Amino acid sequence: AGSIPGRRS
Amino acid sequence: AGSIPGRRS
Amino acid sequence: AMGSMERASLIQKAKLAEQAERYEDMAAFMKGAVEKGEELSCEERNLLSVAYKNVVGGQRAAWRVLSSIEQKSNEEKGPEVREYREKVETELQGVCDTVLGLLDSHLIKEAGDAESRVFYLKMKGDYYRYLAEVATGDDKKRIIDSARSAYQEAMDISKKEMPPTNPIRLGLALNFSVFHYEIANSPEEAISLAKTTFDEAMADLHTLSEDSYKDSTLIMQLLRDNLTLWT
Amino acid sequence: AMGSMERASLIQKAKLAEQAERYEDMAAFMKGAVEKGEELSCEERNLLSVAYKNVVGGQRAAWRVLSSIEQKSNEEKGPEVREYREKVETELQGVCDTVLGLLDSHLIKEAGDAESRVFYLKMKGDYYRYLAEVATGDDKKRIIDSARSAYQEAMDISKKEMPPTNPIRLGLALNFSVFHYEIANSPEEAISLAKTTFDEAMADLHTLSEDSYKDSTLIMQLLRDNLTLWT
Ligand SMILES: *Cc1ccc(S(=O)(=O)N2CCCc3cc(OC)ccc32)cc1
Ligand SMILES: *Cc1ccc(S(=O)(=O)N2CCCc3cc(OC)ccc32)cc1
Ligand SMILES: [Ca+2]
Ligand SMILES: [Ca+2]
Ligand SMILES: [Ca+2]
Ligand SMILES: [Ca+2]
Ligand SMILES: [Cl-]
Ligand SMILES: [Cl-]
Repeated sequence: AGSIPGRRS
Repeated sequence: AGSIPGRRS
Repeated sequence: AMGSMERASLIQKAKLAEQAERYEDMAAFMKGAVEKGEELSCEERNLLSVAYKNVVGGQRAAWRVLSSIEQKSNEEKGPEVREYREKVETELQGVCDTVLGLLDSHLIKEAGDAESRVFYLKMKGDYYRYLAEVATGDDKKRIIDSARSAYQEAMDISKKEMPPTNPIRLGLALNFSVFHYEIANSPEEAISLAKTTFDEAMADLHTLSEDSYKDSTLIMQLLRDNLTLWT
Repeated sequence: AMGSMERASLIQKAKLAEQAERYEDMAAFMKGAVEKGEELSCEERNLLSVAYKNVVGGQRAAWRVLSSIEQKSNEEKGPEVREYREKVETELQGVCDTVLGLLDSHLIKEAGDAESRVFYLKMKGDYYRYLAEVATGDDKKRIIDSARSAYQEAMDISKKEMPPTNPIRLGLALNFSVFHYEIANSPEEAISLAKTTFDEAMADLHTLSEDSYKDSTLIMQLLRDNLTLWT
């Protein structure tokens, strides 16, 4: 599903 | 302000 | 660069590139299609415009971010903000020059029907307007006048050859009114053009089918949105 | 290509490029910074990751659009959809190869602190995972194993050297769990890793400041969101 985003947002 | 968009949306 | 690909394949791939939100690719495919030398259909003119409008639109937004940072900087940050704004500005100018070159070689001269010729002259006005947004040097006045002249020729043809609800006529008037307000320092001309265009379209809506009515009213709302912002 | 620009200027311009949403530029500036040969700070590692994650993220989204169209096509549309999907796929593979090349020459070998080494091995796992998403040929199993091996080395270091709330440890576990679910066909391993990671982080939140708590809980929510999707 979702992986880590590049920034906190 | 706003100009015409490329598509209707 | 696209010289070895079939025209029909370039058009097909431009449509795929739009679906994939790959607008730089889309623009390169449409440049290759124009360079085949044949006239463009209505649908193909819209692919060309969508592609380059999105590419330059992203460059414009980036140039505005960088120009805002540069203006605030003017603690010494060194030359980097100015250098990078200049890099983005040169790229933007290069894309505008490419589009203007396609229009001049040879889309406009081969366009005889009012719908095609107005479409291309509206594009010409737009890409000189984008050049004017970043211009500061000896040619800034000449770039502004080049936009004005293209829009004016398109307006003259549109008023003679198209009804006041025609969506190309409406979009042209919208963009020329933005030119007046944002580039030419003529906000009263911008307001007057937007108002007259809106009112003359309103009075012709009764002639339209449901689908034409939808298109004309969509652009009328854009005129109204600008009038609300400007007044 | 960036060889003549100062390291500090490349870093500054990468930050500007992010603000302007010019992620291809950002990635080129950070490639130039890595190629100066010095180690990267925490902040600089995040600039490198943000830049390439956004570039490849856009390519992945475009490849998925095109692959969906191609699969539906398989009326004869001709070779264009496959050709264009292949073009986007080759570009994506080229960016992944570039990132992997930076990690191999020489970011990983010079990274001795657990935080830097885990960060880079997590990236290595990610870019082999992106290669695995598009792989079909003789090397597909080897590409999958290369991702697995990088993630596993990062996991082993993280469990020895970092607390269970460390955000790099958490993001690594998140991404390795995505690998298990989406690439390795191991949904039970994915669920188990996400659950154990979440629960061990929860039990260590009491040790954290408000700012560290915010970061750890943000990634825990991503673990929870995947667990909700998968169960
Ligand atoms: C400048 C201009 C180009 C194209 C048209 S259009 O009538 O072909 N059409 C296509 C895409 C843009 C657009 C937008 C609206 O409403 C916002 C309505 C119709 C179109 C019109 C003007
Ligand atoms: C893989 C990974 C990289 C960086 C971090 S971080 O703790 O430095 N940080 C920076 C940007 C991404 C991010 C996202 C969250 O929550 C979603 C929290 C902290 C960060 C962590 C993991
Ligand atoms: Ca000061
Ligand atoms: Ca003709
Ligand atoms: Ca059929
Ligand atoms: Ca070291
Ligand atoms: Cl620059
Ligand atoms: Cl192609």
